[PDB]
Amino acid sequence: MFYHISLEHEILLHPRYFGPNLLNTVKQKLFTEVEGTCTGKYGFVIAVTTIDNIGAGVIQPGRGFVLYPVKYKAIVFRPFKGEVVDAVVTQVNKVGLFTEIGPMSCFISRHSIPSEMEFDPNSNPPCYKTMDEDIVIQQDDEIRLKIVGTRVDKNDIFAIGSLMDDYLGLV
Amino acid sequence: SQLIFPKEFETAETLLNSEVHMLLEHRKQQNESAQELSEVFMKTLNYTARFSRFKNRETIASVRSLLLQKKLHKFELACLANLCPETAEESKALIPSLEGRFEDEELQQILDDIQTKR
Amino acid sequence: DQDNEIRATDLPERFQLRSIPVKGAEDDELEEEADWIYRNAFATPTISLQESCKGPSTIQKIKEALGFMRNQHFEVPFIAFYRKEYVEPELHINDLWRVWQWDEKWTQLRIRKENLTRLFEKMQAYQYEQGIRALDTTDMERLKDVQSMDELKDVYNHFLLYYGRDIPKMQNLKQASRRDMYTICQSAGLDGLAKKFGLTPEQFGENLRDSYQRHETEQFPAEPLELAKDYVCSQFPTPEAVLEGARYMVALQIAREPLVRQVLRQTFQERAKLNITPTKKGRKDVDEAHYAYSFKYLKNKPVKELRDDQFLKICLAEDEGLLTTDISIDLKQTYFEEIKQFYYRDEFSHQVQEWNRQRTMAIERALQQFLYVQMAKELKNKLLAEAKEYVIKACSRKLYNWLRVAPYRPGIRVLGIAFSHPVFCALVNGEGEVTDFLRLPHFTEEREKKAQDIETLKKFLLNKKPHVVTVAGENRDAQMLIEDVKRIVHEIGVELVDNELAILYMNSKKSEAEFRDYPPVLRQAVSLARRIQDPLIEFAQVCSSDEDILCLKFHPLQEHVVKEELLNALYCEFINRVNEVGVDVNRAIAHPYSQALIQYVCGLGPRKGTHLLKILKQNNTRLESRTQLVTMCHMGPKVFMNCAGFLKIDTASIEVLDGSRVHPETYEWARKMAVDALPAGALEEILENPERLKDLDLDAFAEELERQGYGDKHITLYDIRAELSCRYKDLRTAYRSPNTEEIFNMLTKETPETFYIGKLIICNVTGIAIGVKTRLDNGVTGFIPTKFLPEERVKVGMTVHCRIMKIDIEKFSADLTCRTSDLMD
Repeated sequence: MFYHISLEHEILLHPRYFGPNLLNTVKQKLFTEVEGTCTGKYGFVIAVTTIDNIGAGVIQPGRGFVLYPVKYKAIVFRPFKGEVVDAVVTQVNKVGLFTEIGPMSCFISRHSIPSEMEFDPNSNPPCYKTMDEDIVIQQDDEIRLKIVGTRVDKNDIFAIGSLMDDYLGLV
Repeated sequence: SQLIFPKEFETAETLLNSEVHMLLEHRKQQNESAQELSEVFMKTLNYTARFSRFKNRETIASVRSLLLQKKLHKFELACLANLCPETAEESKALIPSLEGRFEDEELQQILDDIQTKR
Repeated sequence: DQDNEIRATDLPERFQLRSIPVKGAEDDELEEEADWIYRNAFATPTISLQESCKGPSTIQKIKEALGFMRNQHFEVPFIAFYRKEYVEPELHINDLWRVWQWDEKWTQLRIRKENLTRLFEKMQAYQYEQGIRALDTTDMERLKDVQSMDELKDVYNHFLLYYGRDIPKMQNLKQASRRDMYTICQSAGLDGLAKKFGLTPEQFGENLRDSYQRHETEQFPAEPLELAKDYVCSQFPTPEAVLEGARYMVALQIAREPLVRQVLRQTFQERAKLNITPTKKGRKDVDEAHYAYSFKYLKNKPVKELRDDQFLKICLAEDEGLLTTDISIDLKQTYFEEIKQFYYRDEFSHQVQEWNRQRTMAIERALQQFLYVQMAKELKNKLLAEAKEYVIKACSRKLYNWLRVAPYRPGIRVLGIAFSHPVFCALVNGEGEVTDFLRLPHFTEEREKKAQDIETLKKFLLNKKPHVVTVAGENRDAQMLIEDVKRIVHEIGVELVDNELAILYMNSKKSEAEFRDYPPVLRQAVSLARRIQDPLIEFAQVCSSDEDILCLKFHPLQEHVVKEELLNALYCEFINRVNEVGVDVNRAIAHPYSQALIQYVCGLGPRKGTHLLKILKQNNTRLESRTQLVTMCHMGPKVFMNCAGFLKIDTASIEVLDGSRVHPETYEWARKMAVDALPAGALEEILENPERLKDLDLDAFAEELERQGYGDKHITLYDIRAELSCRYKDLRTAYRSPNTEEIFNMLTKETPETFYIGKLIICNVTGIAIGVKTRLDNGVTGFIPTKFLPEERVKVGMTVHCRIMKIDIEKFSADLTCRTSDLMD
């Protein structure tokens, strides 16, 4: 889930911004460069909470750019494997459920559900219902699930989910 | 989870999905008072507004305080306080590494404190 | 193999390929289908202004129609063309397709009601076995009374609000706690205090539907705060806390009362308004070229005031992020006031006043927090669905018009000209199998090599004899390339046939398998010749895949409508036209070019057609009779009775009636008809001559068929008479030639809306030969008037912002102004 871990970045600031407000430009380029990057080492990064210190800016020999080492506290979403997390289902397929845990898109296989529940076509809330419609999961349903396998694409991060544990159902 | 998978996140503060919401909305009302926000940040804000089971900051502070006197692992204070199991049983069915750690008696009491604070 | 199952059974193929399984009716379910389908699909005021290009008795028609589709399993064509009496006048073939579509919706609604009736039953049982909420028979009454699938959602939500939190029912994996704190307040038992408000939700719903105090508020002889002390607990310490919890309960119980939600739904349907504002991105990106200009701001636009596809565009803008929209019932006398008056006691005592204050603020929370949001979203979904249906109807009309054109009016030999600058040409057979291919690279000195190209044009026209030359309108170049051939005719007609379908044929992998060596524009010319030869055959051939048929352009917004529904509409248009024309199968058994037609015959489809053609290739024989089909091809009586009346057989290959729009089952009557022209001798009597159309006494045959045969065959007899008169008379409109507007639109690749008068446009000034002469990127001529005119003021060679003052469709005039007085306002 949502962590708060201090981490690092290196802002290569171009000599245009060497005026009275270069540190503000360092902060703005940190906000532009960091937020949204789905690094697999440190999960999603959502917002930069604070900037600890803007380090000593080393001038790159022959390049003009100044490398600024920035340490910063940022809200971080890294959903570890074996976790029970509250998704939001966005669409339903024959192969399973495509959900949104937030920043992450998630998958549930057709056998990763309890076997009592079956796909329902020709209804404009297309859904996985039980035979007696005891629990039905259409669009926009706050279902819990268990993320079992997390895998990294270095552009976005997707994990896979199952629902074979107590309570892992609609809320 | 039960055993931790990485080596670096254990000495990292864990946040609830309601601390995150109040931190993320703070960033917005900073921003339009001041560029456009990220897609990931905005849609994560929508997700954590969907599951904001504590709409007021002092409620989250009190929940974190209560779970802090309970003395359980810092991973567990956010996979309970925002998962809001209703039955001690529900809660432990959820945290495979919480069963055996804590006796049954305090489980209903703390859990009912969470469902009280919502 | 499911393919084998489809190939084997005797149902219509599209019946077996339907998502819902096909099942019969019992003339009571069938009457319910007829009446519900009529009320929901044929007489229901669309909220939007929906124009297009019936009656109460239609119910019987629908009744009759449904019978076929469900009982004798007659597909929509077989019903539409033959059993016309049971459905006509009102039910057109498109209305029969609509009846089919709404049948699949009624079936879903019964399935869900059935299961849910079942559920309410079990829940009632559990309740019995078990302050208290009773599953009275009124609940089952409403559940049975459910008509729409919106009501069936209200009833379900109602049942979930009260009795939902009962998992042990399946006992005779637990429920996750619901997000609403109504569950908490019910755990704290505030529902009793919720009951201590005057009305129960159902009585307020009755008040709403009757618009007066049919039921009366039940005041309680005490102070609400004094009742609050009885209920204060750890969960709700303050008396204000239990007060507000009870208010929340009253609000949520009013919201999920099907009577209340139903009446408020109807109010939104009648009186709801759309207010639009732009976001900051929409405050910048929105211009006059953007589709959002007409509605970037809006106020108090009633939802009934919208037009063909306005709401689809509004939702598109909102999805992109340009617009923030809201649908509200009150104007910007609010509808809440009626609600408050209905939920009010007029006694002026402080106690009654305070109880009424609590009641009205609770019902305010009901109306705002719960009801406005859900009903506005539902109305938005309905309007969006209406707009998507409008767009799909527009695409259907486009396919109709493109498919409603007759082959030829001079086997037809046609040469096709497709200019890309290497021009090519291909000559079509009398049956479509290309004879030859040839290259005529016309280019604009070399203005004498173009004369040489004209010379070889004349020589090849003298060698091969095409009845028509066809030029693919692709640029404005063909606006005069028609001149480059029409006089060569003097040494046979010229037609400008469009080539978008030809472009798809070019990029068609299937056509690439057909033509490995033929260069792109050569395959394009092939397809142009095939289209002008017969449009339906080529459309069926190239548009036999989802991506292929979808890559054409019927509407700008066609990417934003449900793809499956668009496919269904285009495919039903294909099936309509194919069955109207008919399919000559024994020609397709050798020519693959016609094979893609067969799948569009009723009963038959993508599987039965391939199996049929392969089986005929097993015998390696020719289908001379449909009796031969049923016997040798071993086709079941139902699929035979469907696809017989449409599978053409060439008589010159033996019952001649196999080449006519006369079903085998009605062969005998046809013979008797010819018999009364005075069988085997009569095979040619009217075939040779329509000697006396007044010989046949229509009414006498009709009444005779009523008395000894099967009644009401009047229009059938008329059809058989018209068919024996002329066999397989194509009703496709005779091929005209494109009007100036059509030619303008194809060559310019632009539409009367995109030819907006007032449009700020790009342009290119090439040369002046008086006023300034420029060219658009489309290649049209734009005349900057002398009245708005000096070489220095407007230079030559560059591009400049310009506004279209006047346009023309035959002159290709694109008059500019370029004056900054015009570029604003």
